[PDB]
Amino acid sequence: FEGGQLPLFRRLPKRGFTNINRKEYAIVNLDQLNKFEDGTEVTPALLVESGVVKNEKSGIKILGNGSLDKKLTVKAHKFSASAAEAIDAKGGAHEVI
Amino acid sequence: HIKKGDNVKVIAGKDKGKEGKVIATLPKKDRVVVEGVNIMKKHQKPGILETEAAIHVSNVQLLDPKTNEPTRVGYKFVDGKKVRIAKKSGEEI
Amino acid sequence: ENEDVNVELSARNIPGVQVTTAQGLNVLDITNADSLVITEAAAKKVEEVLG
Amino acid sequence: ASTGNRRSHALNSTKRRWNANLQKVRILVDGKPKKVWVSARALKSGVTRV
RNA sequence: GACUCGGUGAAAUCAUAGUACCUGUGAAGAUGCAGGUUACCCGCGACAGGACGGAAAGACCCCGUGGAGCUUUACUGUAGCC
RNA sequence: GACAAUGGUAGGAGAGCGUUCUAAGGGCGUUGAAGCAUGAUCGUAAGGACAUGUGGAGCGCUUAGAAGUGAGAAUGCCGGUG
RNA sequence: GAGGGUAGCGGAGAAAUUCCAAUCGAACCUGGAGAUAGCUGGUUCUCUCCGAAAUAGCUUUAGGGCUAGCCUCAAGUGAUGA
RNA sequence: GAGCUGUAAGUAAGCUUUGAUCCAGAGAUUUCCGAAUGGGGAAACCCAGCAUGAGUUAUGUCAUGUUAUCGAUAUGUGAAUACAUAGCAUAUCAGAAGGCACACCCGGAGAACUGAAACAUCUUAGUACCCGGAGGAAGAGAAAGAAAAUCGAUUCCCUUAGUAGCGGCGAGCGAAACGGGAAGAGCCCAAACCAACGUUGGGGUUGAGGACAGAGUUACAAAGGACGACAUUAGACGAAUCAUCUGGAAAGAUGAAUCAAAGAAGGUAAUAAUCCUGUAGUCGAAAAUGUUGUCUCUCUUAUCCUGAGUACGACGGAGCACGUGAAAUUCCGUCGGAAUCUGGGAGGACCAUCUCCUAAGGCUAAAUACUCUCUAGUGACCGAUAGUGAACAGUACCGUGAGGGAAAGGUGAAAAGCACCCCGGAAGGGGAGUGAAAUAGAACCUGAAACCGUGUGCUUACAAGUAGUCAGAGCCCGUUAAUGGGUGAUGGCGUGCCUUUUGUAGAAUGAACCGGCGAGUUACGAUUUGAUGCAAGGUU
Ligand SMILES: [K+]
Ligand SMILES: [K+]
Ligand SMILES: [K+]
Ligand SMILES: [K+]
Ligand SMILES: [K+]
Ligand SMILES: [Mg+2]
Ligand SMILES: [Mg+2]
Ligand SMILES: [Mg+2]
Ligand SMILES: [Mg+2]
Ligand SMILES: [Mg+2]
Ligand SMILES: [Mg+2]
Ligand SMILES: [Mg+2]
Ligand SMILES: [Mg+2]
Ligand SMILES: [Mg+2]
Ligand SMILES: [Mg+2]
Ligand SMILES: [Mg+2]
Ligand SMILES: [Mg+2]
Ligand SMILES: [Mg+2]
Ligand SMILES: [Mg+2]
Ligand SMILES: [Mg+2]
Ligand SMILES: [Mg+2]
Ligand SMILES: [Mg+2]
Ligand SMILES: [Mg+2]
Ligand SMILES: [Mg+2]
Ligand SMILES: [Mg+2]
Ligand SMILES: [Mg+2]
Ligand SMILES: [Mg+2]
Ligand SMILES: [Mg+2]
Ligand SMILES: [Mg+2]
Ligand SMILES: [Mg+2]
Ligand SMILES: [Mg+2]
Ligand SMILES: [Mg+2]
Ligand SMILES: [Mg+2]
Ligand SMILES: [Mg+2]
Ligand SMILES: [Mg+2]
Ligand SMILES: [Mg+2]
Ligand SMILES: [Mg+2]
Ligand SMILES: [Mg+2]
Ligand SMILES: [Mg+2]
Ligand SMILES: [Mg+2]
Ligand SMILES: [Mg+2]
Ligand SMILES: [Mg+2]
Ligand SMILES: [Mg+2]
Ligand SMILES: [Mg+2]
Ligand SMILES: [Mg+2]
Ligand SMILES: [Mg+2]
Ligand SMILES: [Mg+2]
Ligand SMILES: [Mg+2]
Repeated sequence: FEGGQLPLFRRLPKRGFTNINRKEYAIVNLDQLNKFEDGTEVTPALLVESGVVKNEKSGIKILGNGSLDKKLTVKAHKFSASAAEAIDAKGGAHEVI
Repeated sequence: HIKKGDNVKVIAGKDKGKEGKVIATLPKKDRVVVEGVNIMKKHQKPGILETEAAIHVSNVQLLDPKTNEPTRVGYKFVDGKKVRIAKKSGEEI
Repeated sequence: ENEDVNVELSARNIPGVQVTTAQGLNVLDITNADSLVITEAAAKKVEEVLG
Repeated sequence: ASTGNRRSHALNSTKRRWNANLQKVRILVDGKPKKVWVSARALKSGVTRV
């Protein structure tokens, strides 16, 4: 309340809408992928078990922050272009599942 | 456990160590009246009359028929009827 | 180690003595006591559970 | 009779009732004719007029 | 009635009070501050100038986006009538 | 040890006093507890002791915990008495 | 005079806002209920350090409020202050 | 298992070991009013009719039974009116009535102050109040569901989440599904079609099924028995301490012992594990209520149909978190009004496809809600202005009435409650006695302050004052022994406190005085800081 002056949240306009079908992913970066040893197959179940991912959300997306330094077979729902390129260029492989 | 006519010893009060016969009992007050114990010296308006006043029953104790020692009271069921037995010796009262 | 009824019944009337089990240990009881008398099995269980 | 609201253009509300369309009709109850109040919907959805 | 004596015996009020006047000062009208002036201690009958005396959180006046009764071609409704 | 600072309303910050209850520890008490009264006592303050008298059965201290925790004003409420 | 009747969004009124159980522009009792009160009053121990404002803007706003200004506490920066 | 005739004294008369008073179960009696019910009535009263029976020559009077209204059942009399019906009598039954803690629950009906800094939509709130109906719970409940990989009745708890959304898009209002838990349970009809007289039995109960071609009195059907066991409603047993000291009294102090499945707690002349009542433990029921078992006991082994004035629609409303909105879903009034497994409904307007389901019949325990009650217990809850309004009361008192509504606890361990003497009519005192103590003497523990008195060490009748403070002789005392205490001639300075104000000695506010009571609290969220634990993890 501003003593009768029009409040800020009445003088400003409403904006946008909420998407009812919005998808949000649990994100894993390459520096988090460093935790596993070479040759390991990474799955959402493995990620939740080892504790990297706490809540699965709409799926698991691999992102390209940090440096991987390991050779892994990463099975996830989504990969960023940089994450896929780094996984493939470190000797490993990735698959969208 | 204390009954009229019983021989008791006073174990607390001015008359501690005295012995005397139980004149009367008062179960609602948990008190007893003992001969020669707790004289009161009341002013009577028809002189000064000396009479015993009641004392709390827990201030007197039964005496053992064998060793004469003051004893607490237990119970047994001799011939069906409940009977009193001294805790000191084990003999009936 | 566990609920020992005869030990508990023997000890429960002495002033200042208190009897508990391994799982029953608590800070109030332990700190209030001046000494702990523990059986070997109870001590092993305490080590096992508190790690 | 049911109860609800009369609403104005400004949406002011006052309590009001909705009454059944009762019509006094000669009806055979228990095998003996009598004039009872029965709704028109009930009459269309065959009491039994005598 | 008041007044004196015998009997009985309230009340409103009340920050504590050993409670003067003048001219001044001051929230601009002072028992209580200044400078003077006057005044031995304690009652009783009287008078009403002051204690902005007592009494009732001013009725006047204004203010509150207070209340209530009343009016109408104020607004929105509505019993009822067509 | 030698320099500096320390008027204060609304208000911010800090440190403490005291009251009742609880826990643990350690104590006092019919050879007289609490309470009450008096005194020429002690601490920078809130406040703390001691002695005597009264009283006649409960009560301090330490640390921590918890609050119905401190009254002089509300034309406050009740009681007592002017 | 006796026995009765009319009841508060109502009665009654030879009409005065008149009467309805000692105050009627809408009786009394209980409840919603601790209505609401931007108003008045009140708000209880101590010491220590700092210490304002009575202005601007907007406000059915003008003895209210909000943001800024001015106070305080704590972290930072560091010459940017006088 | 010895006292007893309530509280409750006091005498009087009695009762009780041939078992009283008392306690528990079961019976008997149970005046009148009150729904109140034979009629009336200003409750606790008045007046009656029938039948039976005392009594009286007879009447008067008396005792028992019965007689309300609306209802059921079945016998008559029976209108206008032919028959009948309505109506009127009788006989039998006893179904309803009224009350509550009616707290919790379901339903009908339903505000306003208030918030929105005005106010009307909205909010307060489907709340208060009123009315009706019940139960130990009620309500809901066995998918025309949730959904989008599938689940599988209902309810409640956590979370989702102050999210999605609703909203003069203001103030505010505000889900659900998923997931995690408590609990867990499923069934009966209508209809197709058979056999007996449309009504009865069989048939059947669904997401495709049906027709056709061992279970139970807790729903699922309803009555008993036999016996057992357990529980409640009285009770019983139950270990162990003596001495001295101070004291009126010992449980306290000291010494030396003892018991403990008992060191809970009360009481006892001060503070007791061993004095008492008890406690740990153990035992106990003639009778009545309950719970629960085994045996018994019975019950049982797509031709057709599938809920019609329905679903649904229009209008007007309401309930859904959702204010008519793109508003699905549910309900009411008015009016219209389908289809029939090649069917019907839902998946948030609607269409199509797909997916799920199968309305218009009913029943159903448990997990949940509450406390006037009862039993057993608990408290960093009160301790007589507190705690219930009420420790001795819905009383006294106030009001026509609805209704409002207090004040008031404490002798002592034991009444030992003051024999007797003296003044006094008494009241009240002084002695003497009781008592540890009477300034513990009932108006009784302690006994503060205001306030009222008596005595007097210093001082005061020439003095102008917020009463003190600083200086200071004189006089009187002598301490928590301190460069002391009381008083005070005289001199200097000096207009109370609070509140509210630019500014108050203010002639602005408030307080007669004293005492008690009397105001930032708690819950759930947010944020920030300090502390602590762990750390790419932390935490339920
Ligand atoms: K500000
Ligand atoms: K209801
Ligand atoms: K307002
Ligand atoms: K049939
Ligand atoms: K509609
Ligand atoms: Mg004259
Ligand atoms: Mg006179
Ligand atoms: Mg001045
Ligand atoms: Mg002037
Ligand atoms: Mg003057
Ligand atoms: Mg002067
Ligand atoms: Mg005079
Ligand atoms: Mg005046
Ligand atoms: Mg005024
Ligand atoms: Mg200075
Ligand atoms: Mg200062
Ligand atoms: Mg502060
Ligand atoms: Mg502090
Ligand atoms: Mg303190
Ligand atoms: Mg307080
Ligand atoms: Mg006052
Ligand atoms: Mg008038
Ligand atoms: Mg006029
Ligand atoms: Mg008139
Ligand atoms: Mg009048
Ligand atoms: Mg309200
Ligand atoms: Mg109020
Ligand atoms: Mg300063
Ligand atoms: Mg009658
Ligand atoms: Mg009647
Ligand atoms: Mg009831
Ligand atoms: Mg408003
Ligand atoms: Mg014993
Ligand atoms: Mg539909
Ligand atoms: Mg169907
Ligand atoms: Mg008292
Ligand atoms: Mg009281
Ligand atoms: Mg005394
Ligand atoms: Mg006294
Ligand atoms: Mg002189
Ligand atoms: Mg002179
Ligand atoms: Mg002066
Ligand atoms: Mg002014
Ligand atoms: Mg004055
Ligand atoms: Mg004023
Ligand atoms: Mg005044
Ligand atoms: Mg006062
Ligand atoms: Mg606050």
